[PDB]
Amino acid sequence: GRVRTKTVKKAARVIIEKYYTRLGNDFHTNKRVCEEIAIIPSKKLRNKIAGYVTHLMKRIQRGPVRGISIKLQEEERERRDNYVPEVSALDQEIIEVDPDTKEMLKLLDFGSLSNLQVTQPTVGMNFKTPRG
Amino acid sequence: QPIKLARVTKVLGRTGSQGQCTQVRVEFMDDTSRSIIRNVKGPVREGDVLTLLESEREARRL
Amino acid sequence: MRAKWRKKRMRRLKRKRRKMRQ
Amino acid sequence: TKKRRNNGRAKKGRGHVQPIRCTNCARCVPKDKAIKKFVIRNIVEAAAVRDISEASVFDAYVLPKLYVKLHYCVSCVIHSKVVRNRSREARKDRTPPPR
Amino acid sequence: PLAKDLLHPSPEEEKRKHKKKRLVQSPNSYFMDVKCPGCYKITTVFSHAQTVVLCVGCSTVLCQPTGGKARLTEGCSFRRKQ
Amino acid sequence: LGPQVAEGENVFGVCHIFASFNDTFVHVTDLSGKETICRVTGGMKVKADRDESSPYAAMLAAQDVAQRCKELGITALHIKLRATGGNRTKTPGPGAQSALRALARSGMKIGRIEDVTPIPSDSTRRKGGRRGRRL
Amino acid sequence: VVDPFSKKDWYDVKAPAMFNIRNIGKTLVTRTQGTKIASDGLKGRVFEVSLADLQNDEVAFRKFKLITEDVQGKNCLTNFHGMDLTRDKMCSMVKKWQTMIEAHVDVKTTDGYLLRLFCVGFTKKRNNQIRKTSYAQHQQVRQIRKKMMEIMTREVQTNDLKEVVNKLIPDSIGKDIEKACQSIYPLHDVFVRKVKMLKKPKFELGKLMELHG
RNA sequence: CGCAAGACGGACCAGAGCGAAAGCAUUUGCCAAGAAUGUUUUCAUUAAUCAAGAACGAAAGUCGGAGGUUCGAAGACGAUCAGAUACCGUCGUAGUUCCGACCAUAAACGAUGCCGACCGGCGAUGCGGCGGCGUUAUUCCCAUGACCCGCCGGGCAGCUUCCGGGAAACCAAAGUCUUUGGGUUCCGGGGGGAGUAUGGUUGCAAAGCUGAAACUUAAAGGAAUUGACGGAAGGGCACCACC
Repeated sequence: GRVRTKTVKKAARVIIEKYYTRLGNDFHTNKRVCEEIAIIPSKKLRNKIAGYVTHLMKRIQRGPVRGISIKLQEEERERRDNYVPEVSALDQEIIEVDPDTKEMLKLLDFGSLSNLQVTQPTVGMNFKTPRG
Repeated sequence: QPIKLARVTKVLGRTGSQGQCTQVRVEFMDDTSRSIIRNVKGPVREGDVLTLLESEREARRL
Repeated sequence: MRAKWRKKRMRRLKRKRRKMRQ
Repeated sequence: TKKRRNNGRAKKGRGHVQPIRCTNCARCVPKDKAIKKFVIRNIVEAAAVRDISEASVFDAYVLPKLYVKLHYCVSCVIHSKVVRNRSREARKDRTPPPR
Repeated sequence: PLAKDLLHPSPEEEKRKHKKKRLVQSPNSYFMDVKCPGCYKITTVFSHAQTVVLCVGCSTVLCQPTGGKARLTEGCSFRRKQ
Repeated sequence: LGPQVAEGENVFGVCHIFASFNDTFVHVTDLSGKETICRVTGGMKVKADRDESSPYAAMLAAQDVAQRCKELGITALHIKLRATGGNRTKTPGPGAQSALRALARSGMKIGRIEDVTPIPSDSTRRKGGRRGRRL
Repeated sequence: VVDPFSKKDWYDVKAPAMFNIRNIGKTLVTRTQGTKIASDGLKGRVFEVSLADLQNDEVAFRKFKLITEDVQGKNCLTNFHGMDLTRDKMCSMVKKWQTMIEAHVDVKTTDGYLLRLFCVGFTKKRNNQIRKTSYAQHQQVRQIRKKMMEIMTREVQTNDLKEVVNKLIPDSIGKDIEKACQSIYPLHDVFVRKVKMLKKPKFELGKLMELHG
């Protein structure tokens, strides 16, 4: 019987997502940031919010939490998004192409390309899961 | 009625309409061949080394 | 009453009628 | 109103189907309608495998199996919990349970 | 597909359709000329022959009747007319 | 006078397990089956007709039959178990597994296991009516 | 008071020579007294013994019914009275998306034994088949059954009991039936499911002892 | 371990096939049939539905004759119960089996007449035909079987879609309907009385077909919704519940 009520969860997530720089692994920091901006008027509530921010910090070192968004994690993810590989994946020297798509390319006036490699197709013609 | 230091690596939990019966899967320490599942009353925690007193007549059902 | 058993009662009644005017 | 499109039976494109007797109450139910279960079980229960095998003359006998096909009526299946009532949306699901 | 030129259909699609369902019905059957190694006169045979037609100069048959196309016999070369 | 069992060899018998739902028959015979050696049922132990099929009655019957067979020379047994069969239930009663395990635990050597349930090729009419047992 | 087993003797019944193992078990018979002789109540006994107990390495799901014919030197002599598969063996191959061909033949050996042979076969799903069912059409079933019947007739009517049982031990009849019916419809688990003795020639000790040759 | 009698064709057996429907499951042979497919055959409107009329028509029932295992209407007991005259158990007659003659009724149902046209998709499956890499047996190319990938035509169906319809449930027909007319048969007109009476007719009989009215009534009914209830199921909780 220790399920954190939505009051605690919302307050803790808002506090963490907003002023994570001031928030480490403690309680008085949370009570201070409360009494500064969004003051909470009780004591057991402040203890439970400190406990939930502690738990969320324990779960946030291993990875980004679903309900929170720091500038740090968003920054890391946008740097990963902006990643430009040195060599393109589509820049292959040789591309394997089946005879049917080869004929299709020939019909598109693209049969004179030299970067293709006609690959022998499947010997058999079975591709379905046995019914049952 | 074998006697050995049974290495328990499988304790699933309690079941029964009186709720004191835990199902312990007694496994032998260095056998890795046979195991017994028993309904026994009392706290038998995960990882403990049971005293082997009997290796048949498993937890009865129905 | 069940429709089948109602019909059975009507048929028994008809049998009695057949009997009385033999 | 029509509870089932197939009328609760597999009869389709024919007129009559031979009946079979329920294996629990001996009730005549059409073969396509009866709920069919197939039990391929070990002759000895999983508990008794060790004591039979340890007292078996042969080395690695490999124990036989009881194969029984049971035919139930609807009522006996509901009582035996072989199947149960389902929601109108989920009644149409012919997929066997994953088990 | 809400716009299909039924006047001029694809030849592949008309070859696909039933012999009657086509724009103008045409049979899937044809007539062949069969040549035997030892005979020098041509013999026209229906593709879907219903009878065991024999060659007058050879002891072998030209085709076996079947449920559909007749079963031509090896050793006779067929050439479809038209 | 008696059997000619060797020092290491074991003589065999055939055990018929009639596992009905009213009581369990534990029967032992020669390999042929023509000579009955000793047969103790589930109703020979308990006087509760509910208990005649229960696994404990099967345990008692199998242990009795094992003791009698051992005192009569037989050491190993072949297993040929049956249900009621016929048009009635094709499944062993509650005492088949118990009787077999009690025979195994009594120091017996189990041989081959077979089912001898009478399985008709659609034989005569089942006992129940058209609507069956409505209770 | 007096248990009947104090008036009972033990005999060691034996199998014919075509089986690798000779001693197949013992048997209890009461001692001779009155008009009753210890042998007339012992001749009519049938032992349903697995093949693996009569061959050093063979199938355990094949059972042979051997019937005593006389008792020489406290040894009961048995001959082939039947052949079966175990109940679980038969039940383990009747699947629900294939057709089962059940042929049978009344045939006679060259020595006078009349045997009814039952052969069972099951159609085989191909290793690349997608279709769920592997049924055979009725004409195909008839062709397969006719091939089974003629194979059984040609494999029993040309032989006598000794060689018939000799070829029954590895069930070469089933292998021949499978290879013959492969051209019609591939079959999966083909065996001579049963062999029963309808009528047998007159009792003679000479052929009996010649079997144990 | 044998013998005999009668029954019934388990598993394979399927939302598979056939049949006008009722219905049809061991083999083999014979007899006559039949759909579909294939057809650059033949006739050439010979067609569709269908009063009168006719053939067939589960089970039970009737009569006559064989048979009679099992099951089992009635019935006799034994239990349960307040009482059961029932459900349950042990028996047990007619019947349940075959032949001949009746009967012509079923929730005889897809509760959905038949013929015809048109109007989406997809994956299967039974039959036939056609085409095509490849594997496999016939110890040989090609045939042909067994598979694999498609195409066509009928068939039993299935999923999906606001095609459209419908009171909706649902229906690819129960759509193409106030934008109402392709052809044709049967049939309903608020609920009861009542499928009753009576007449006719059929039948050995049971009964079948046709079939009212007086009188009585403001509703009866269909589909769906919410709640309540369930000696319905699945989860959860409570010493004002239990252990």
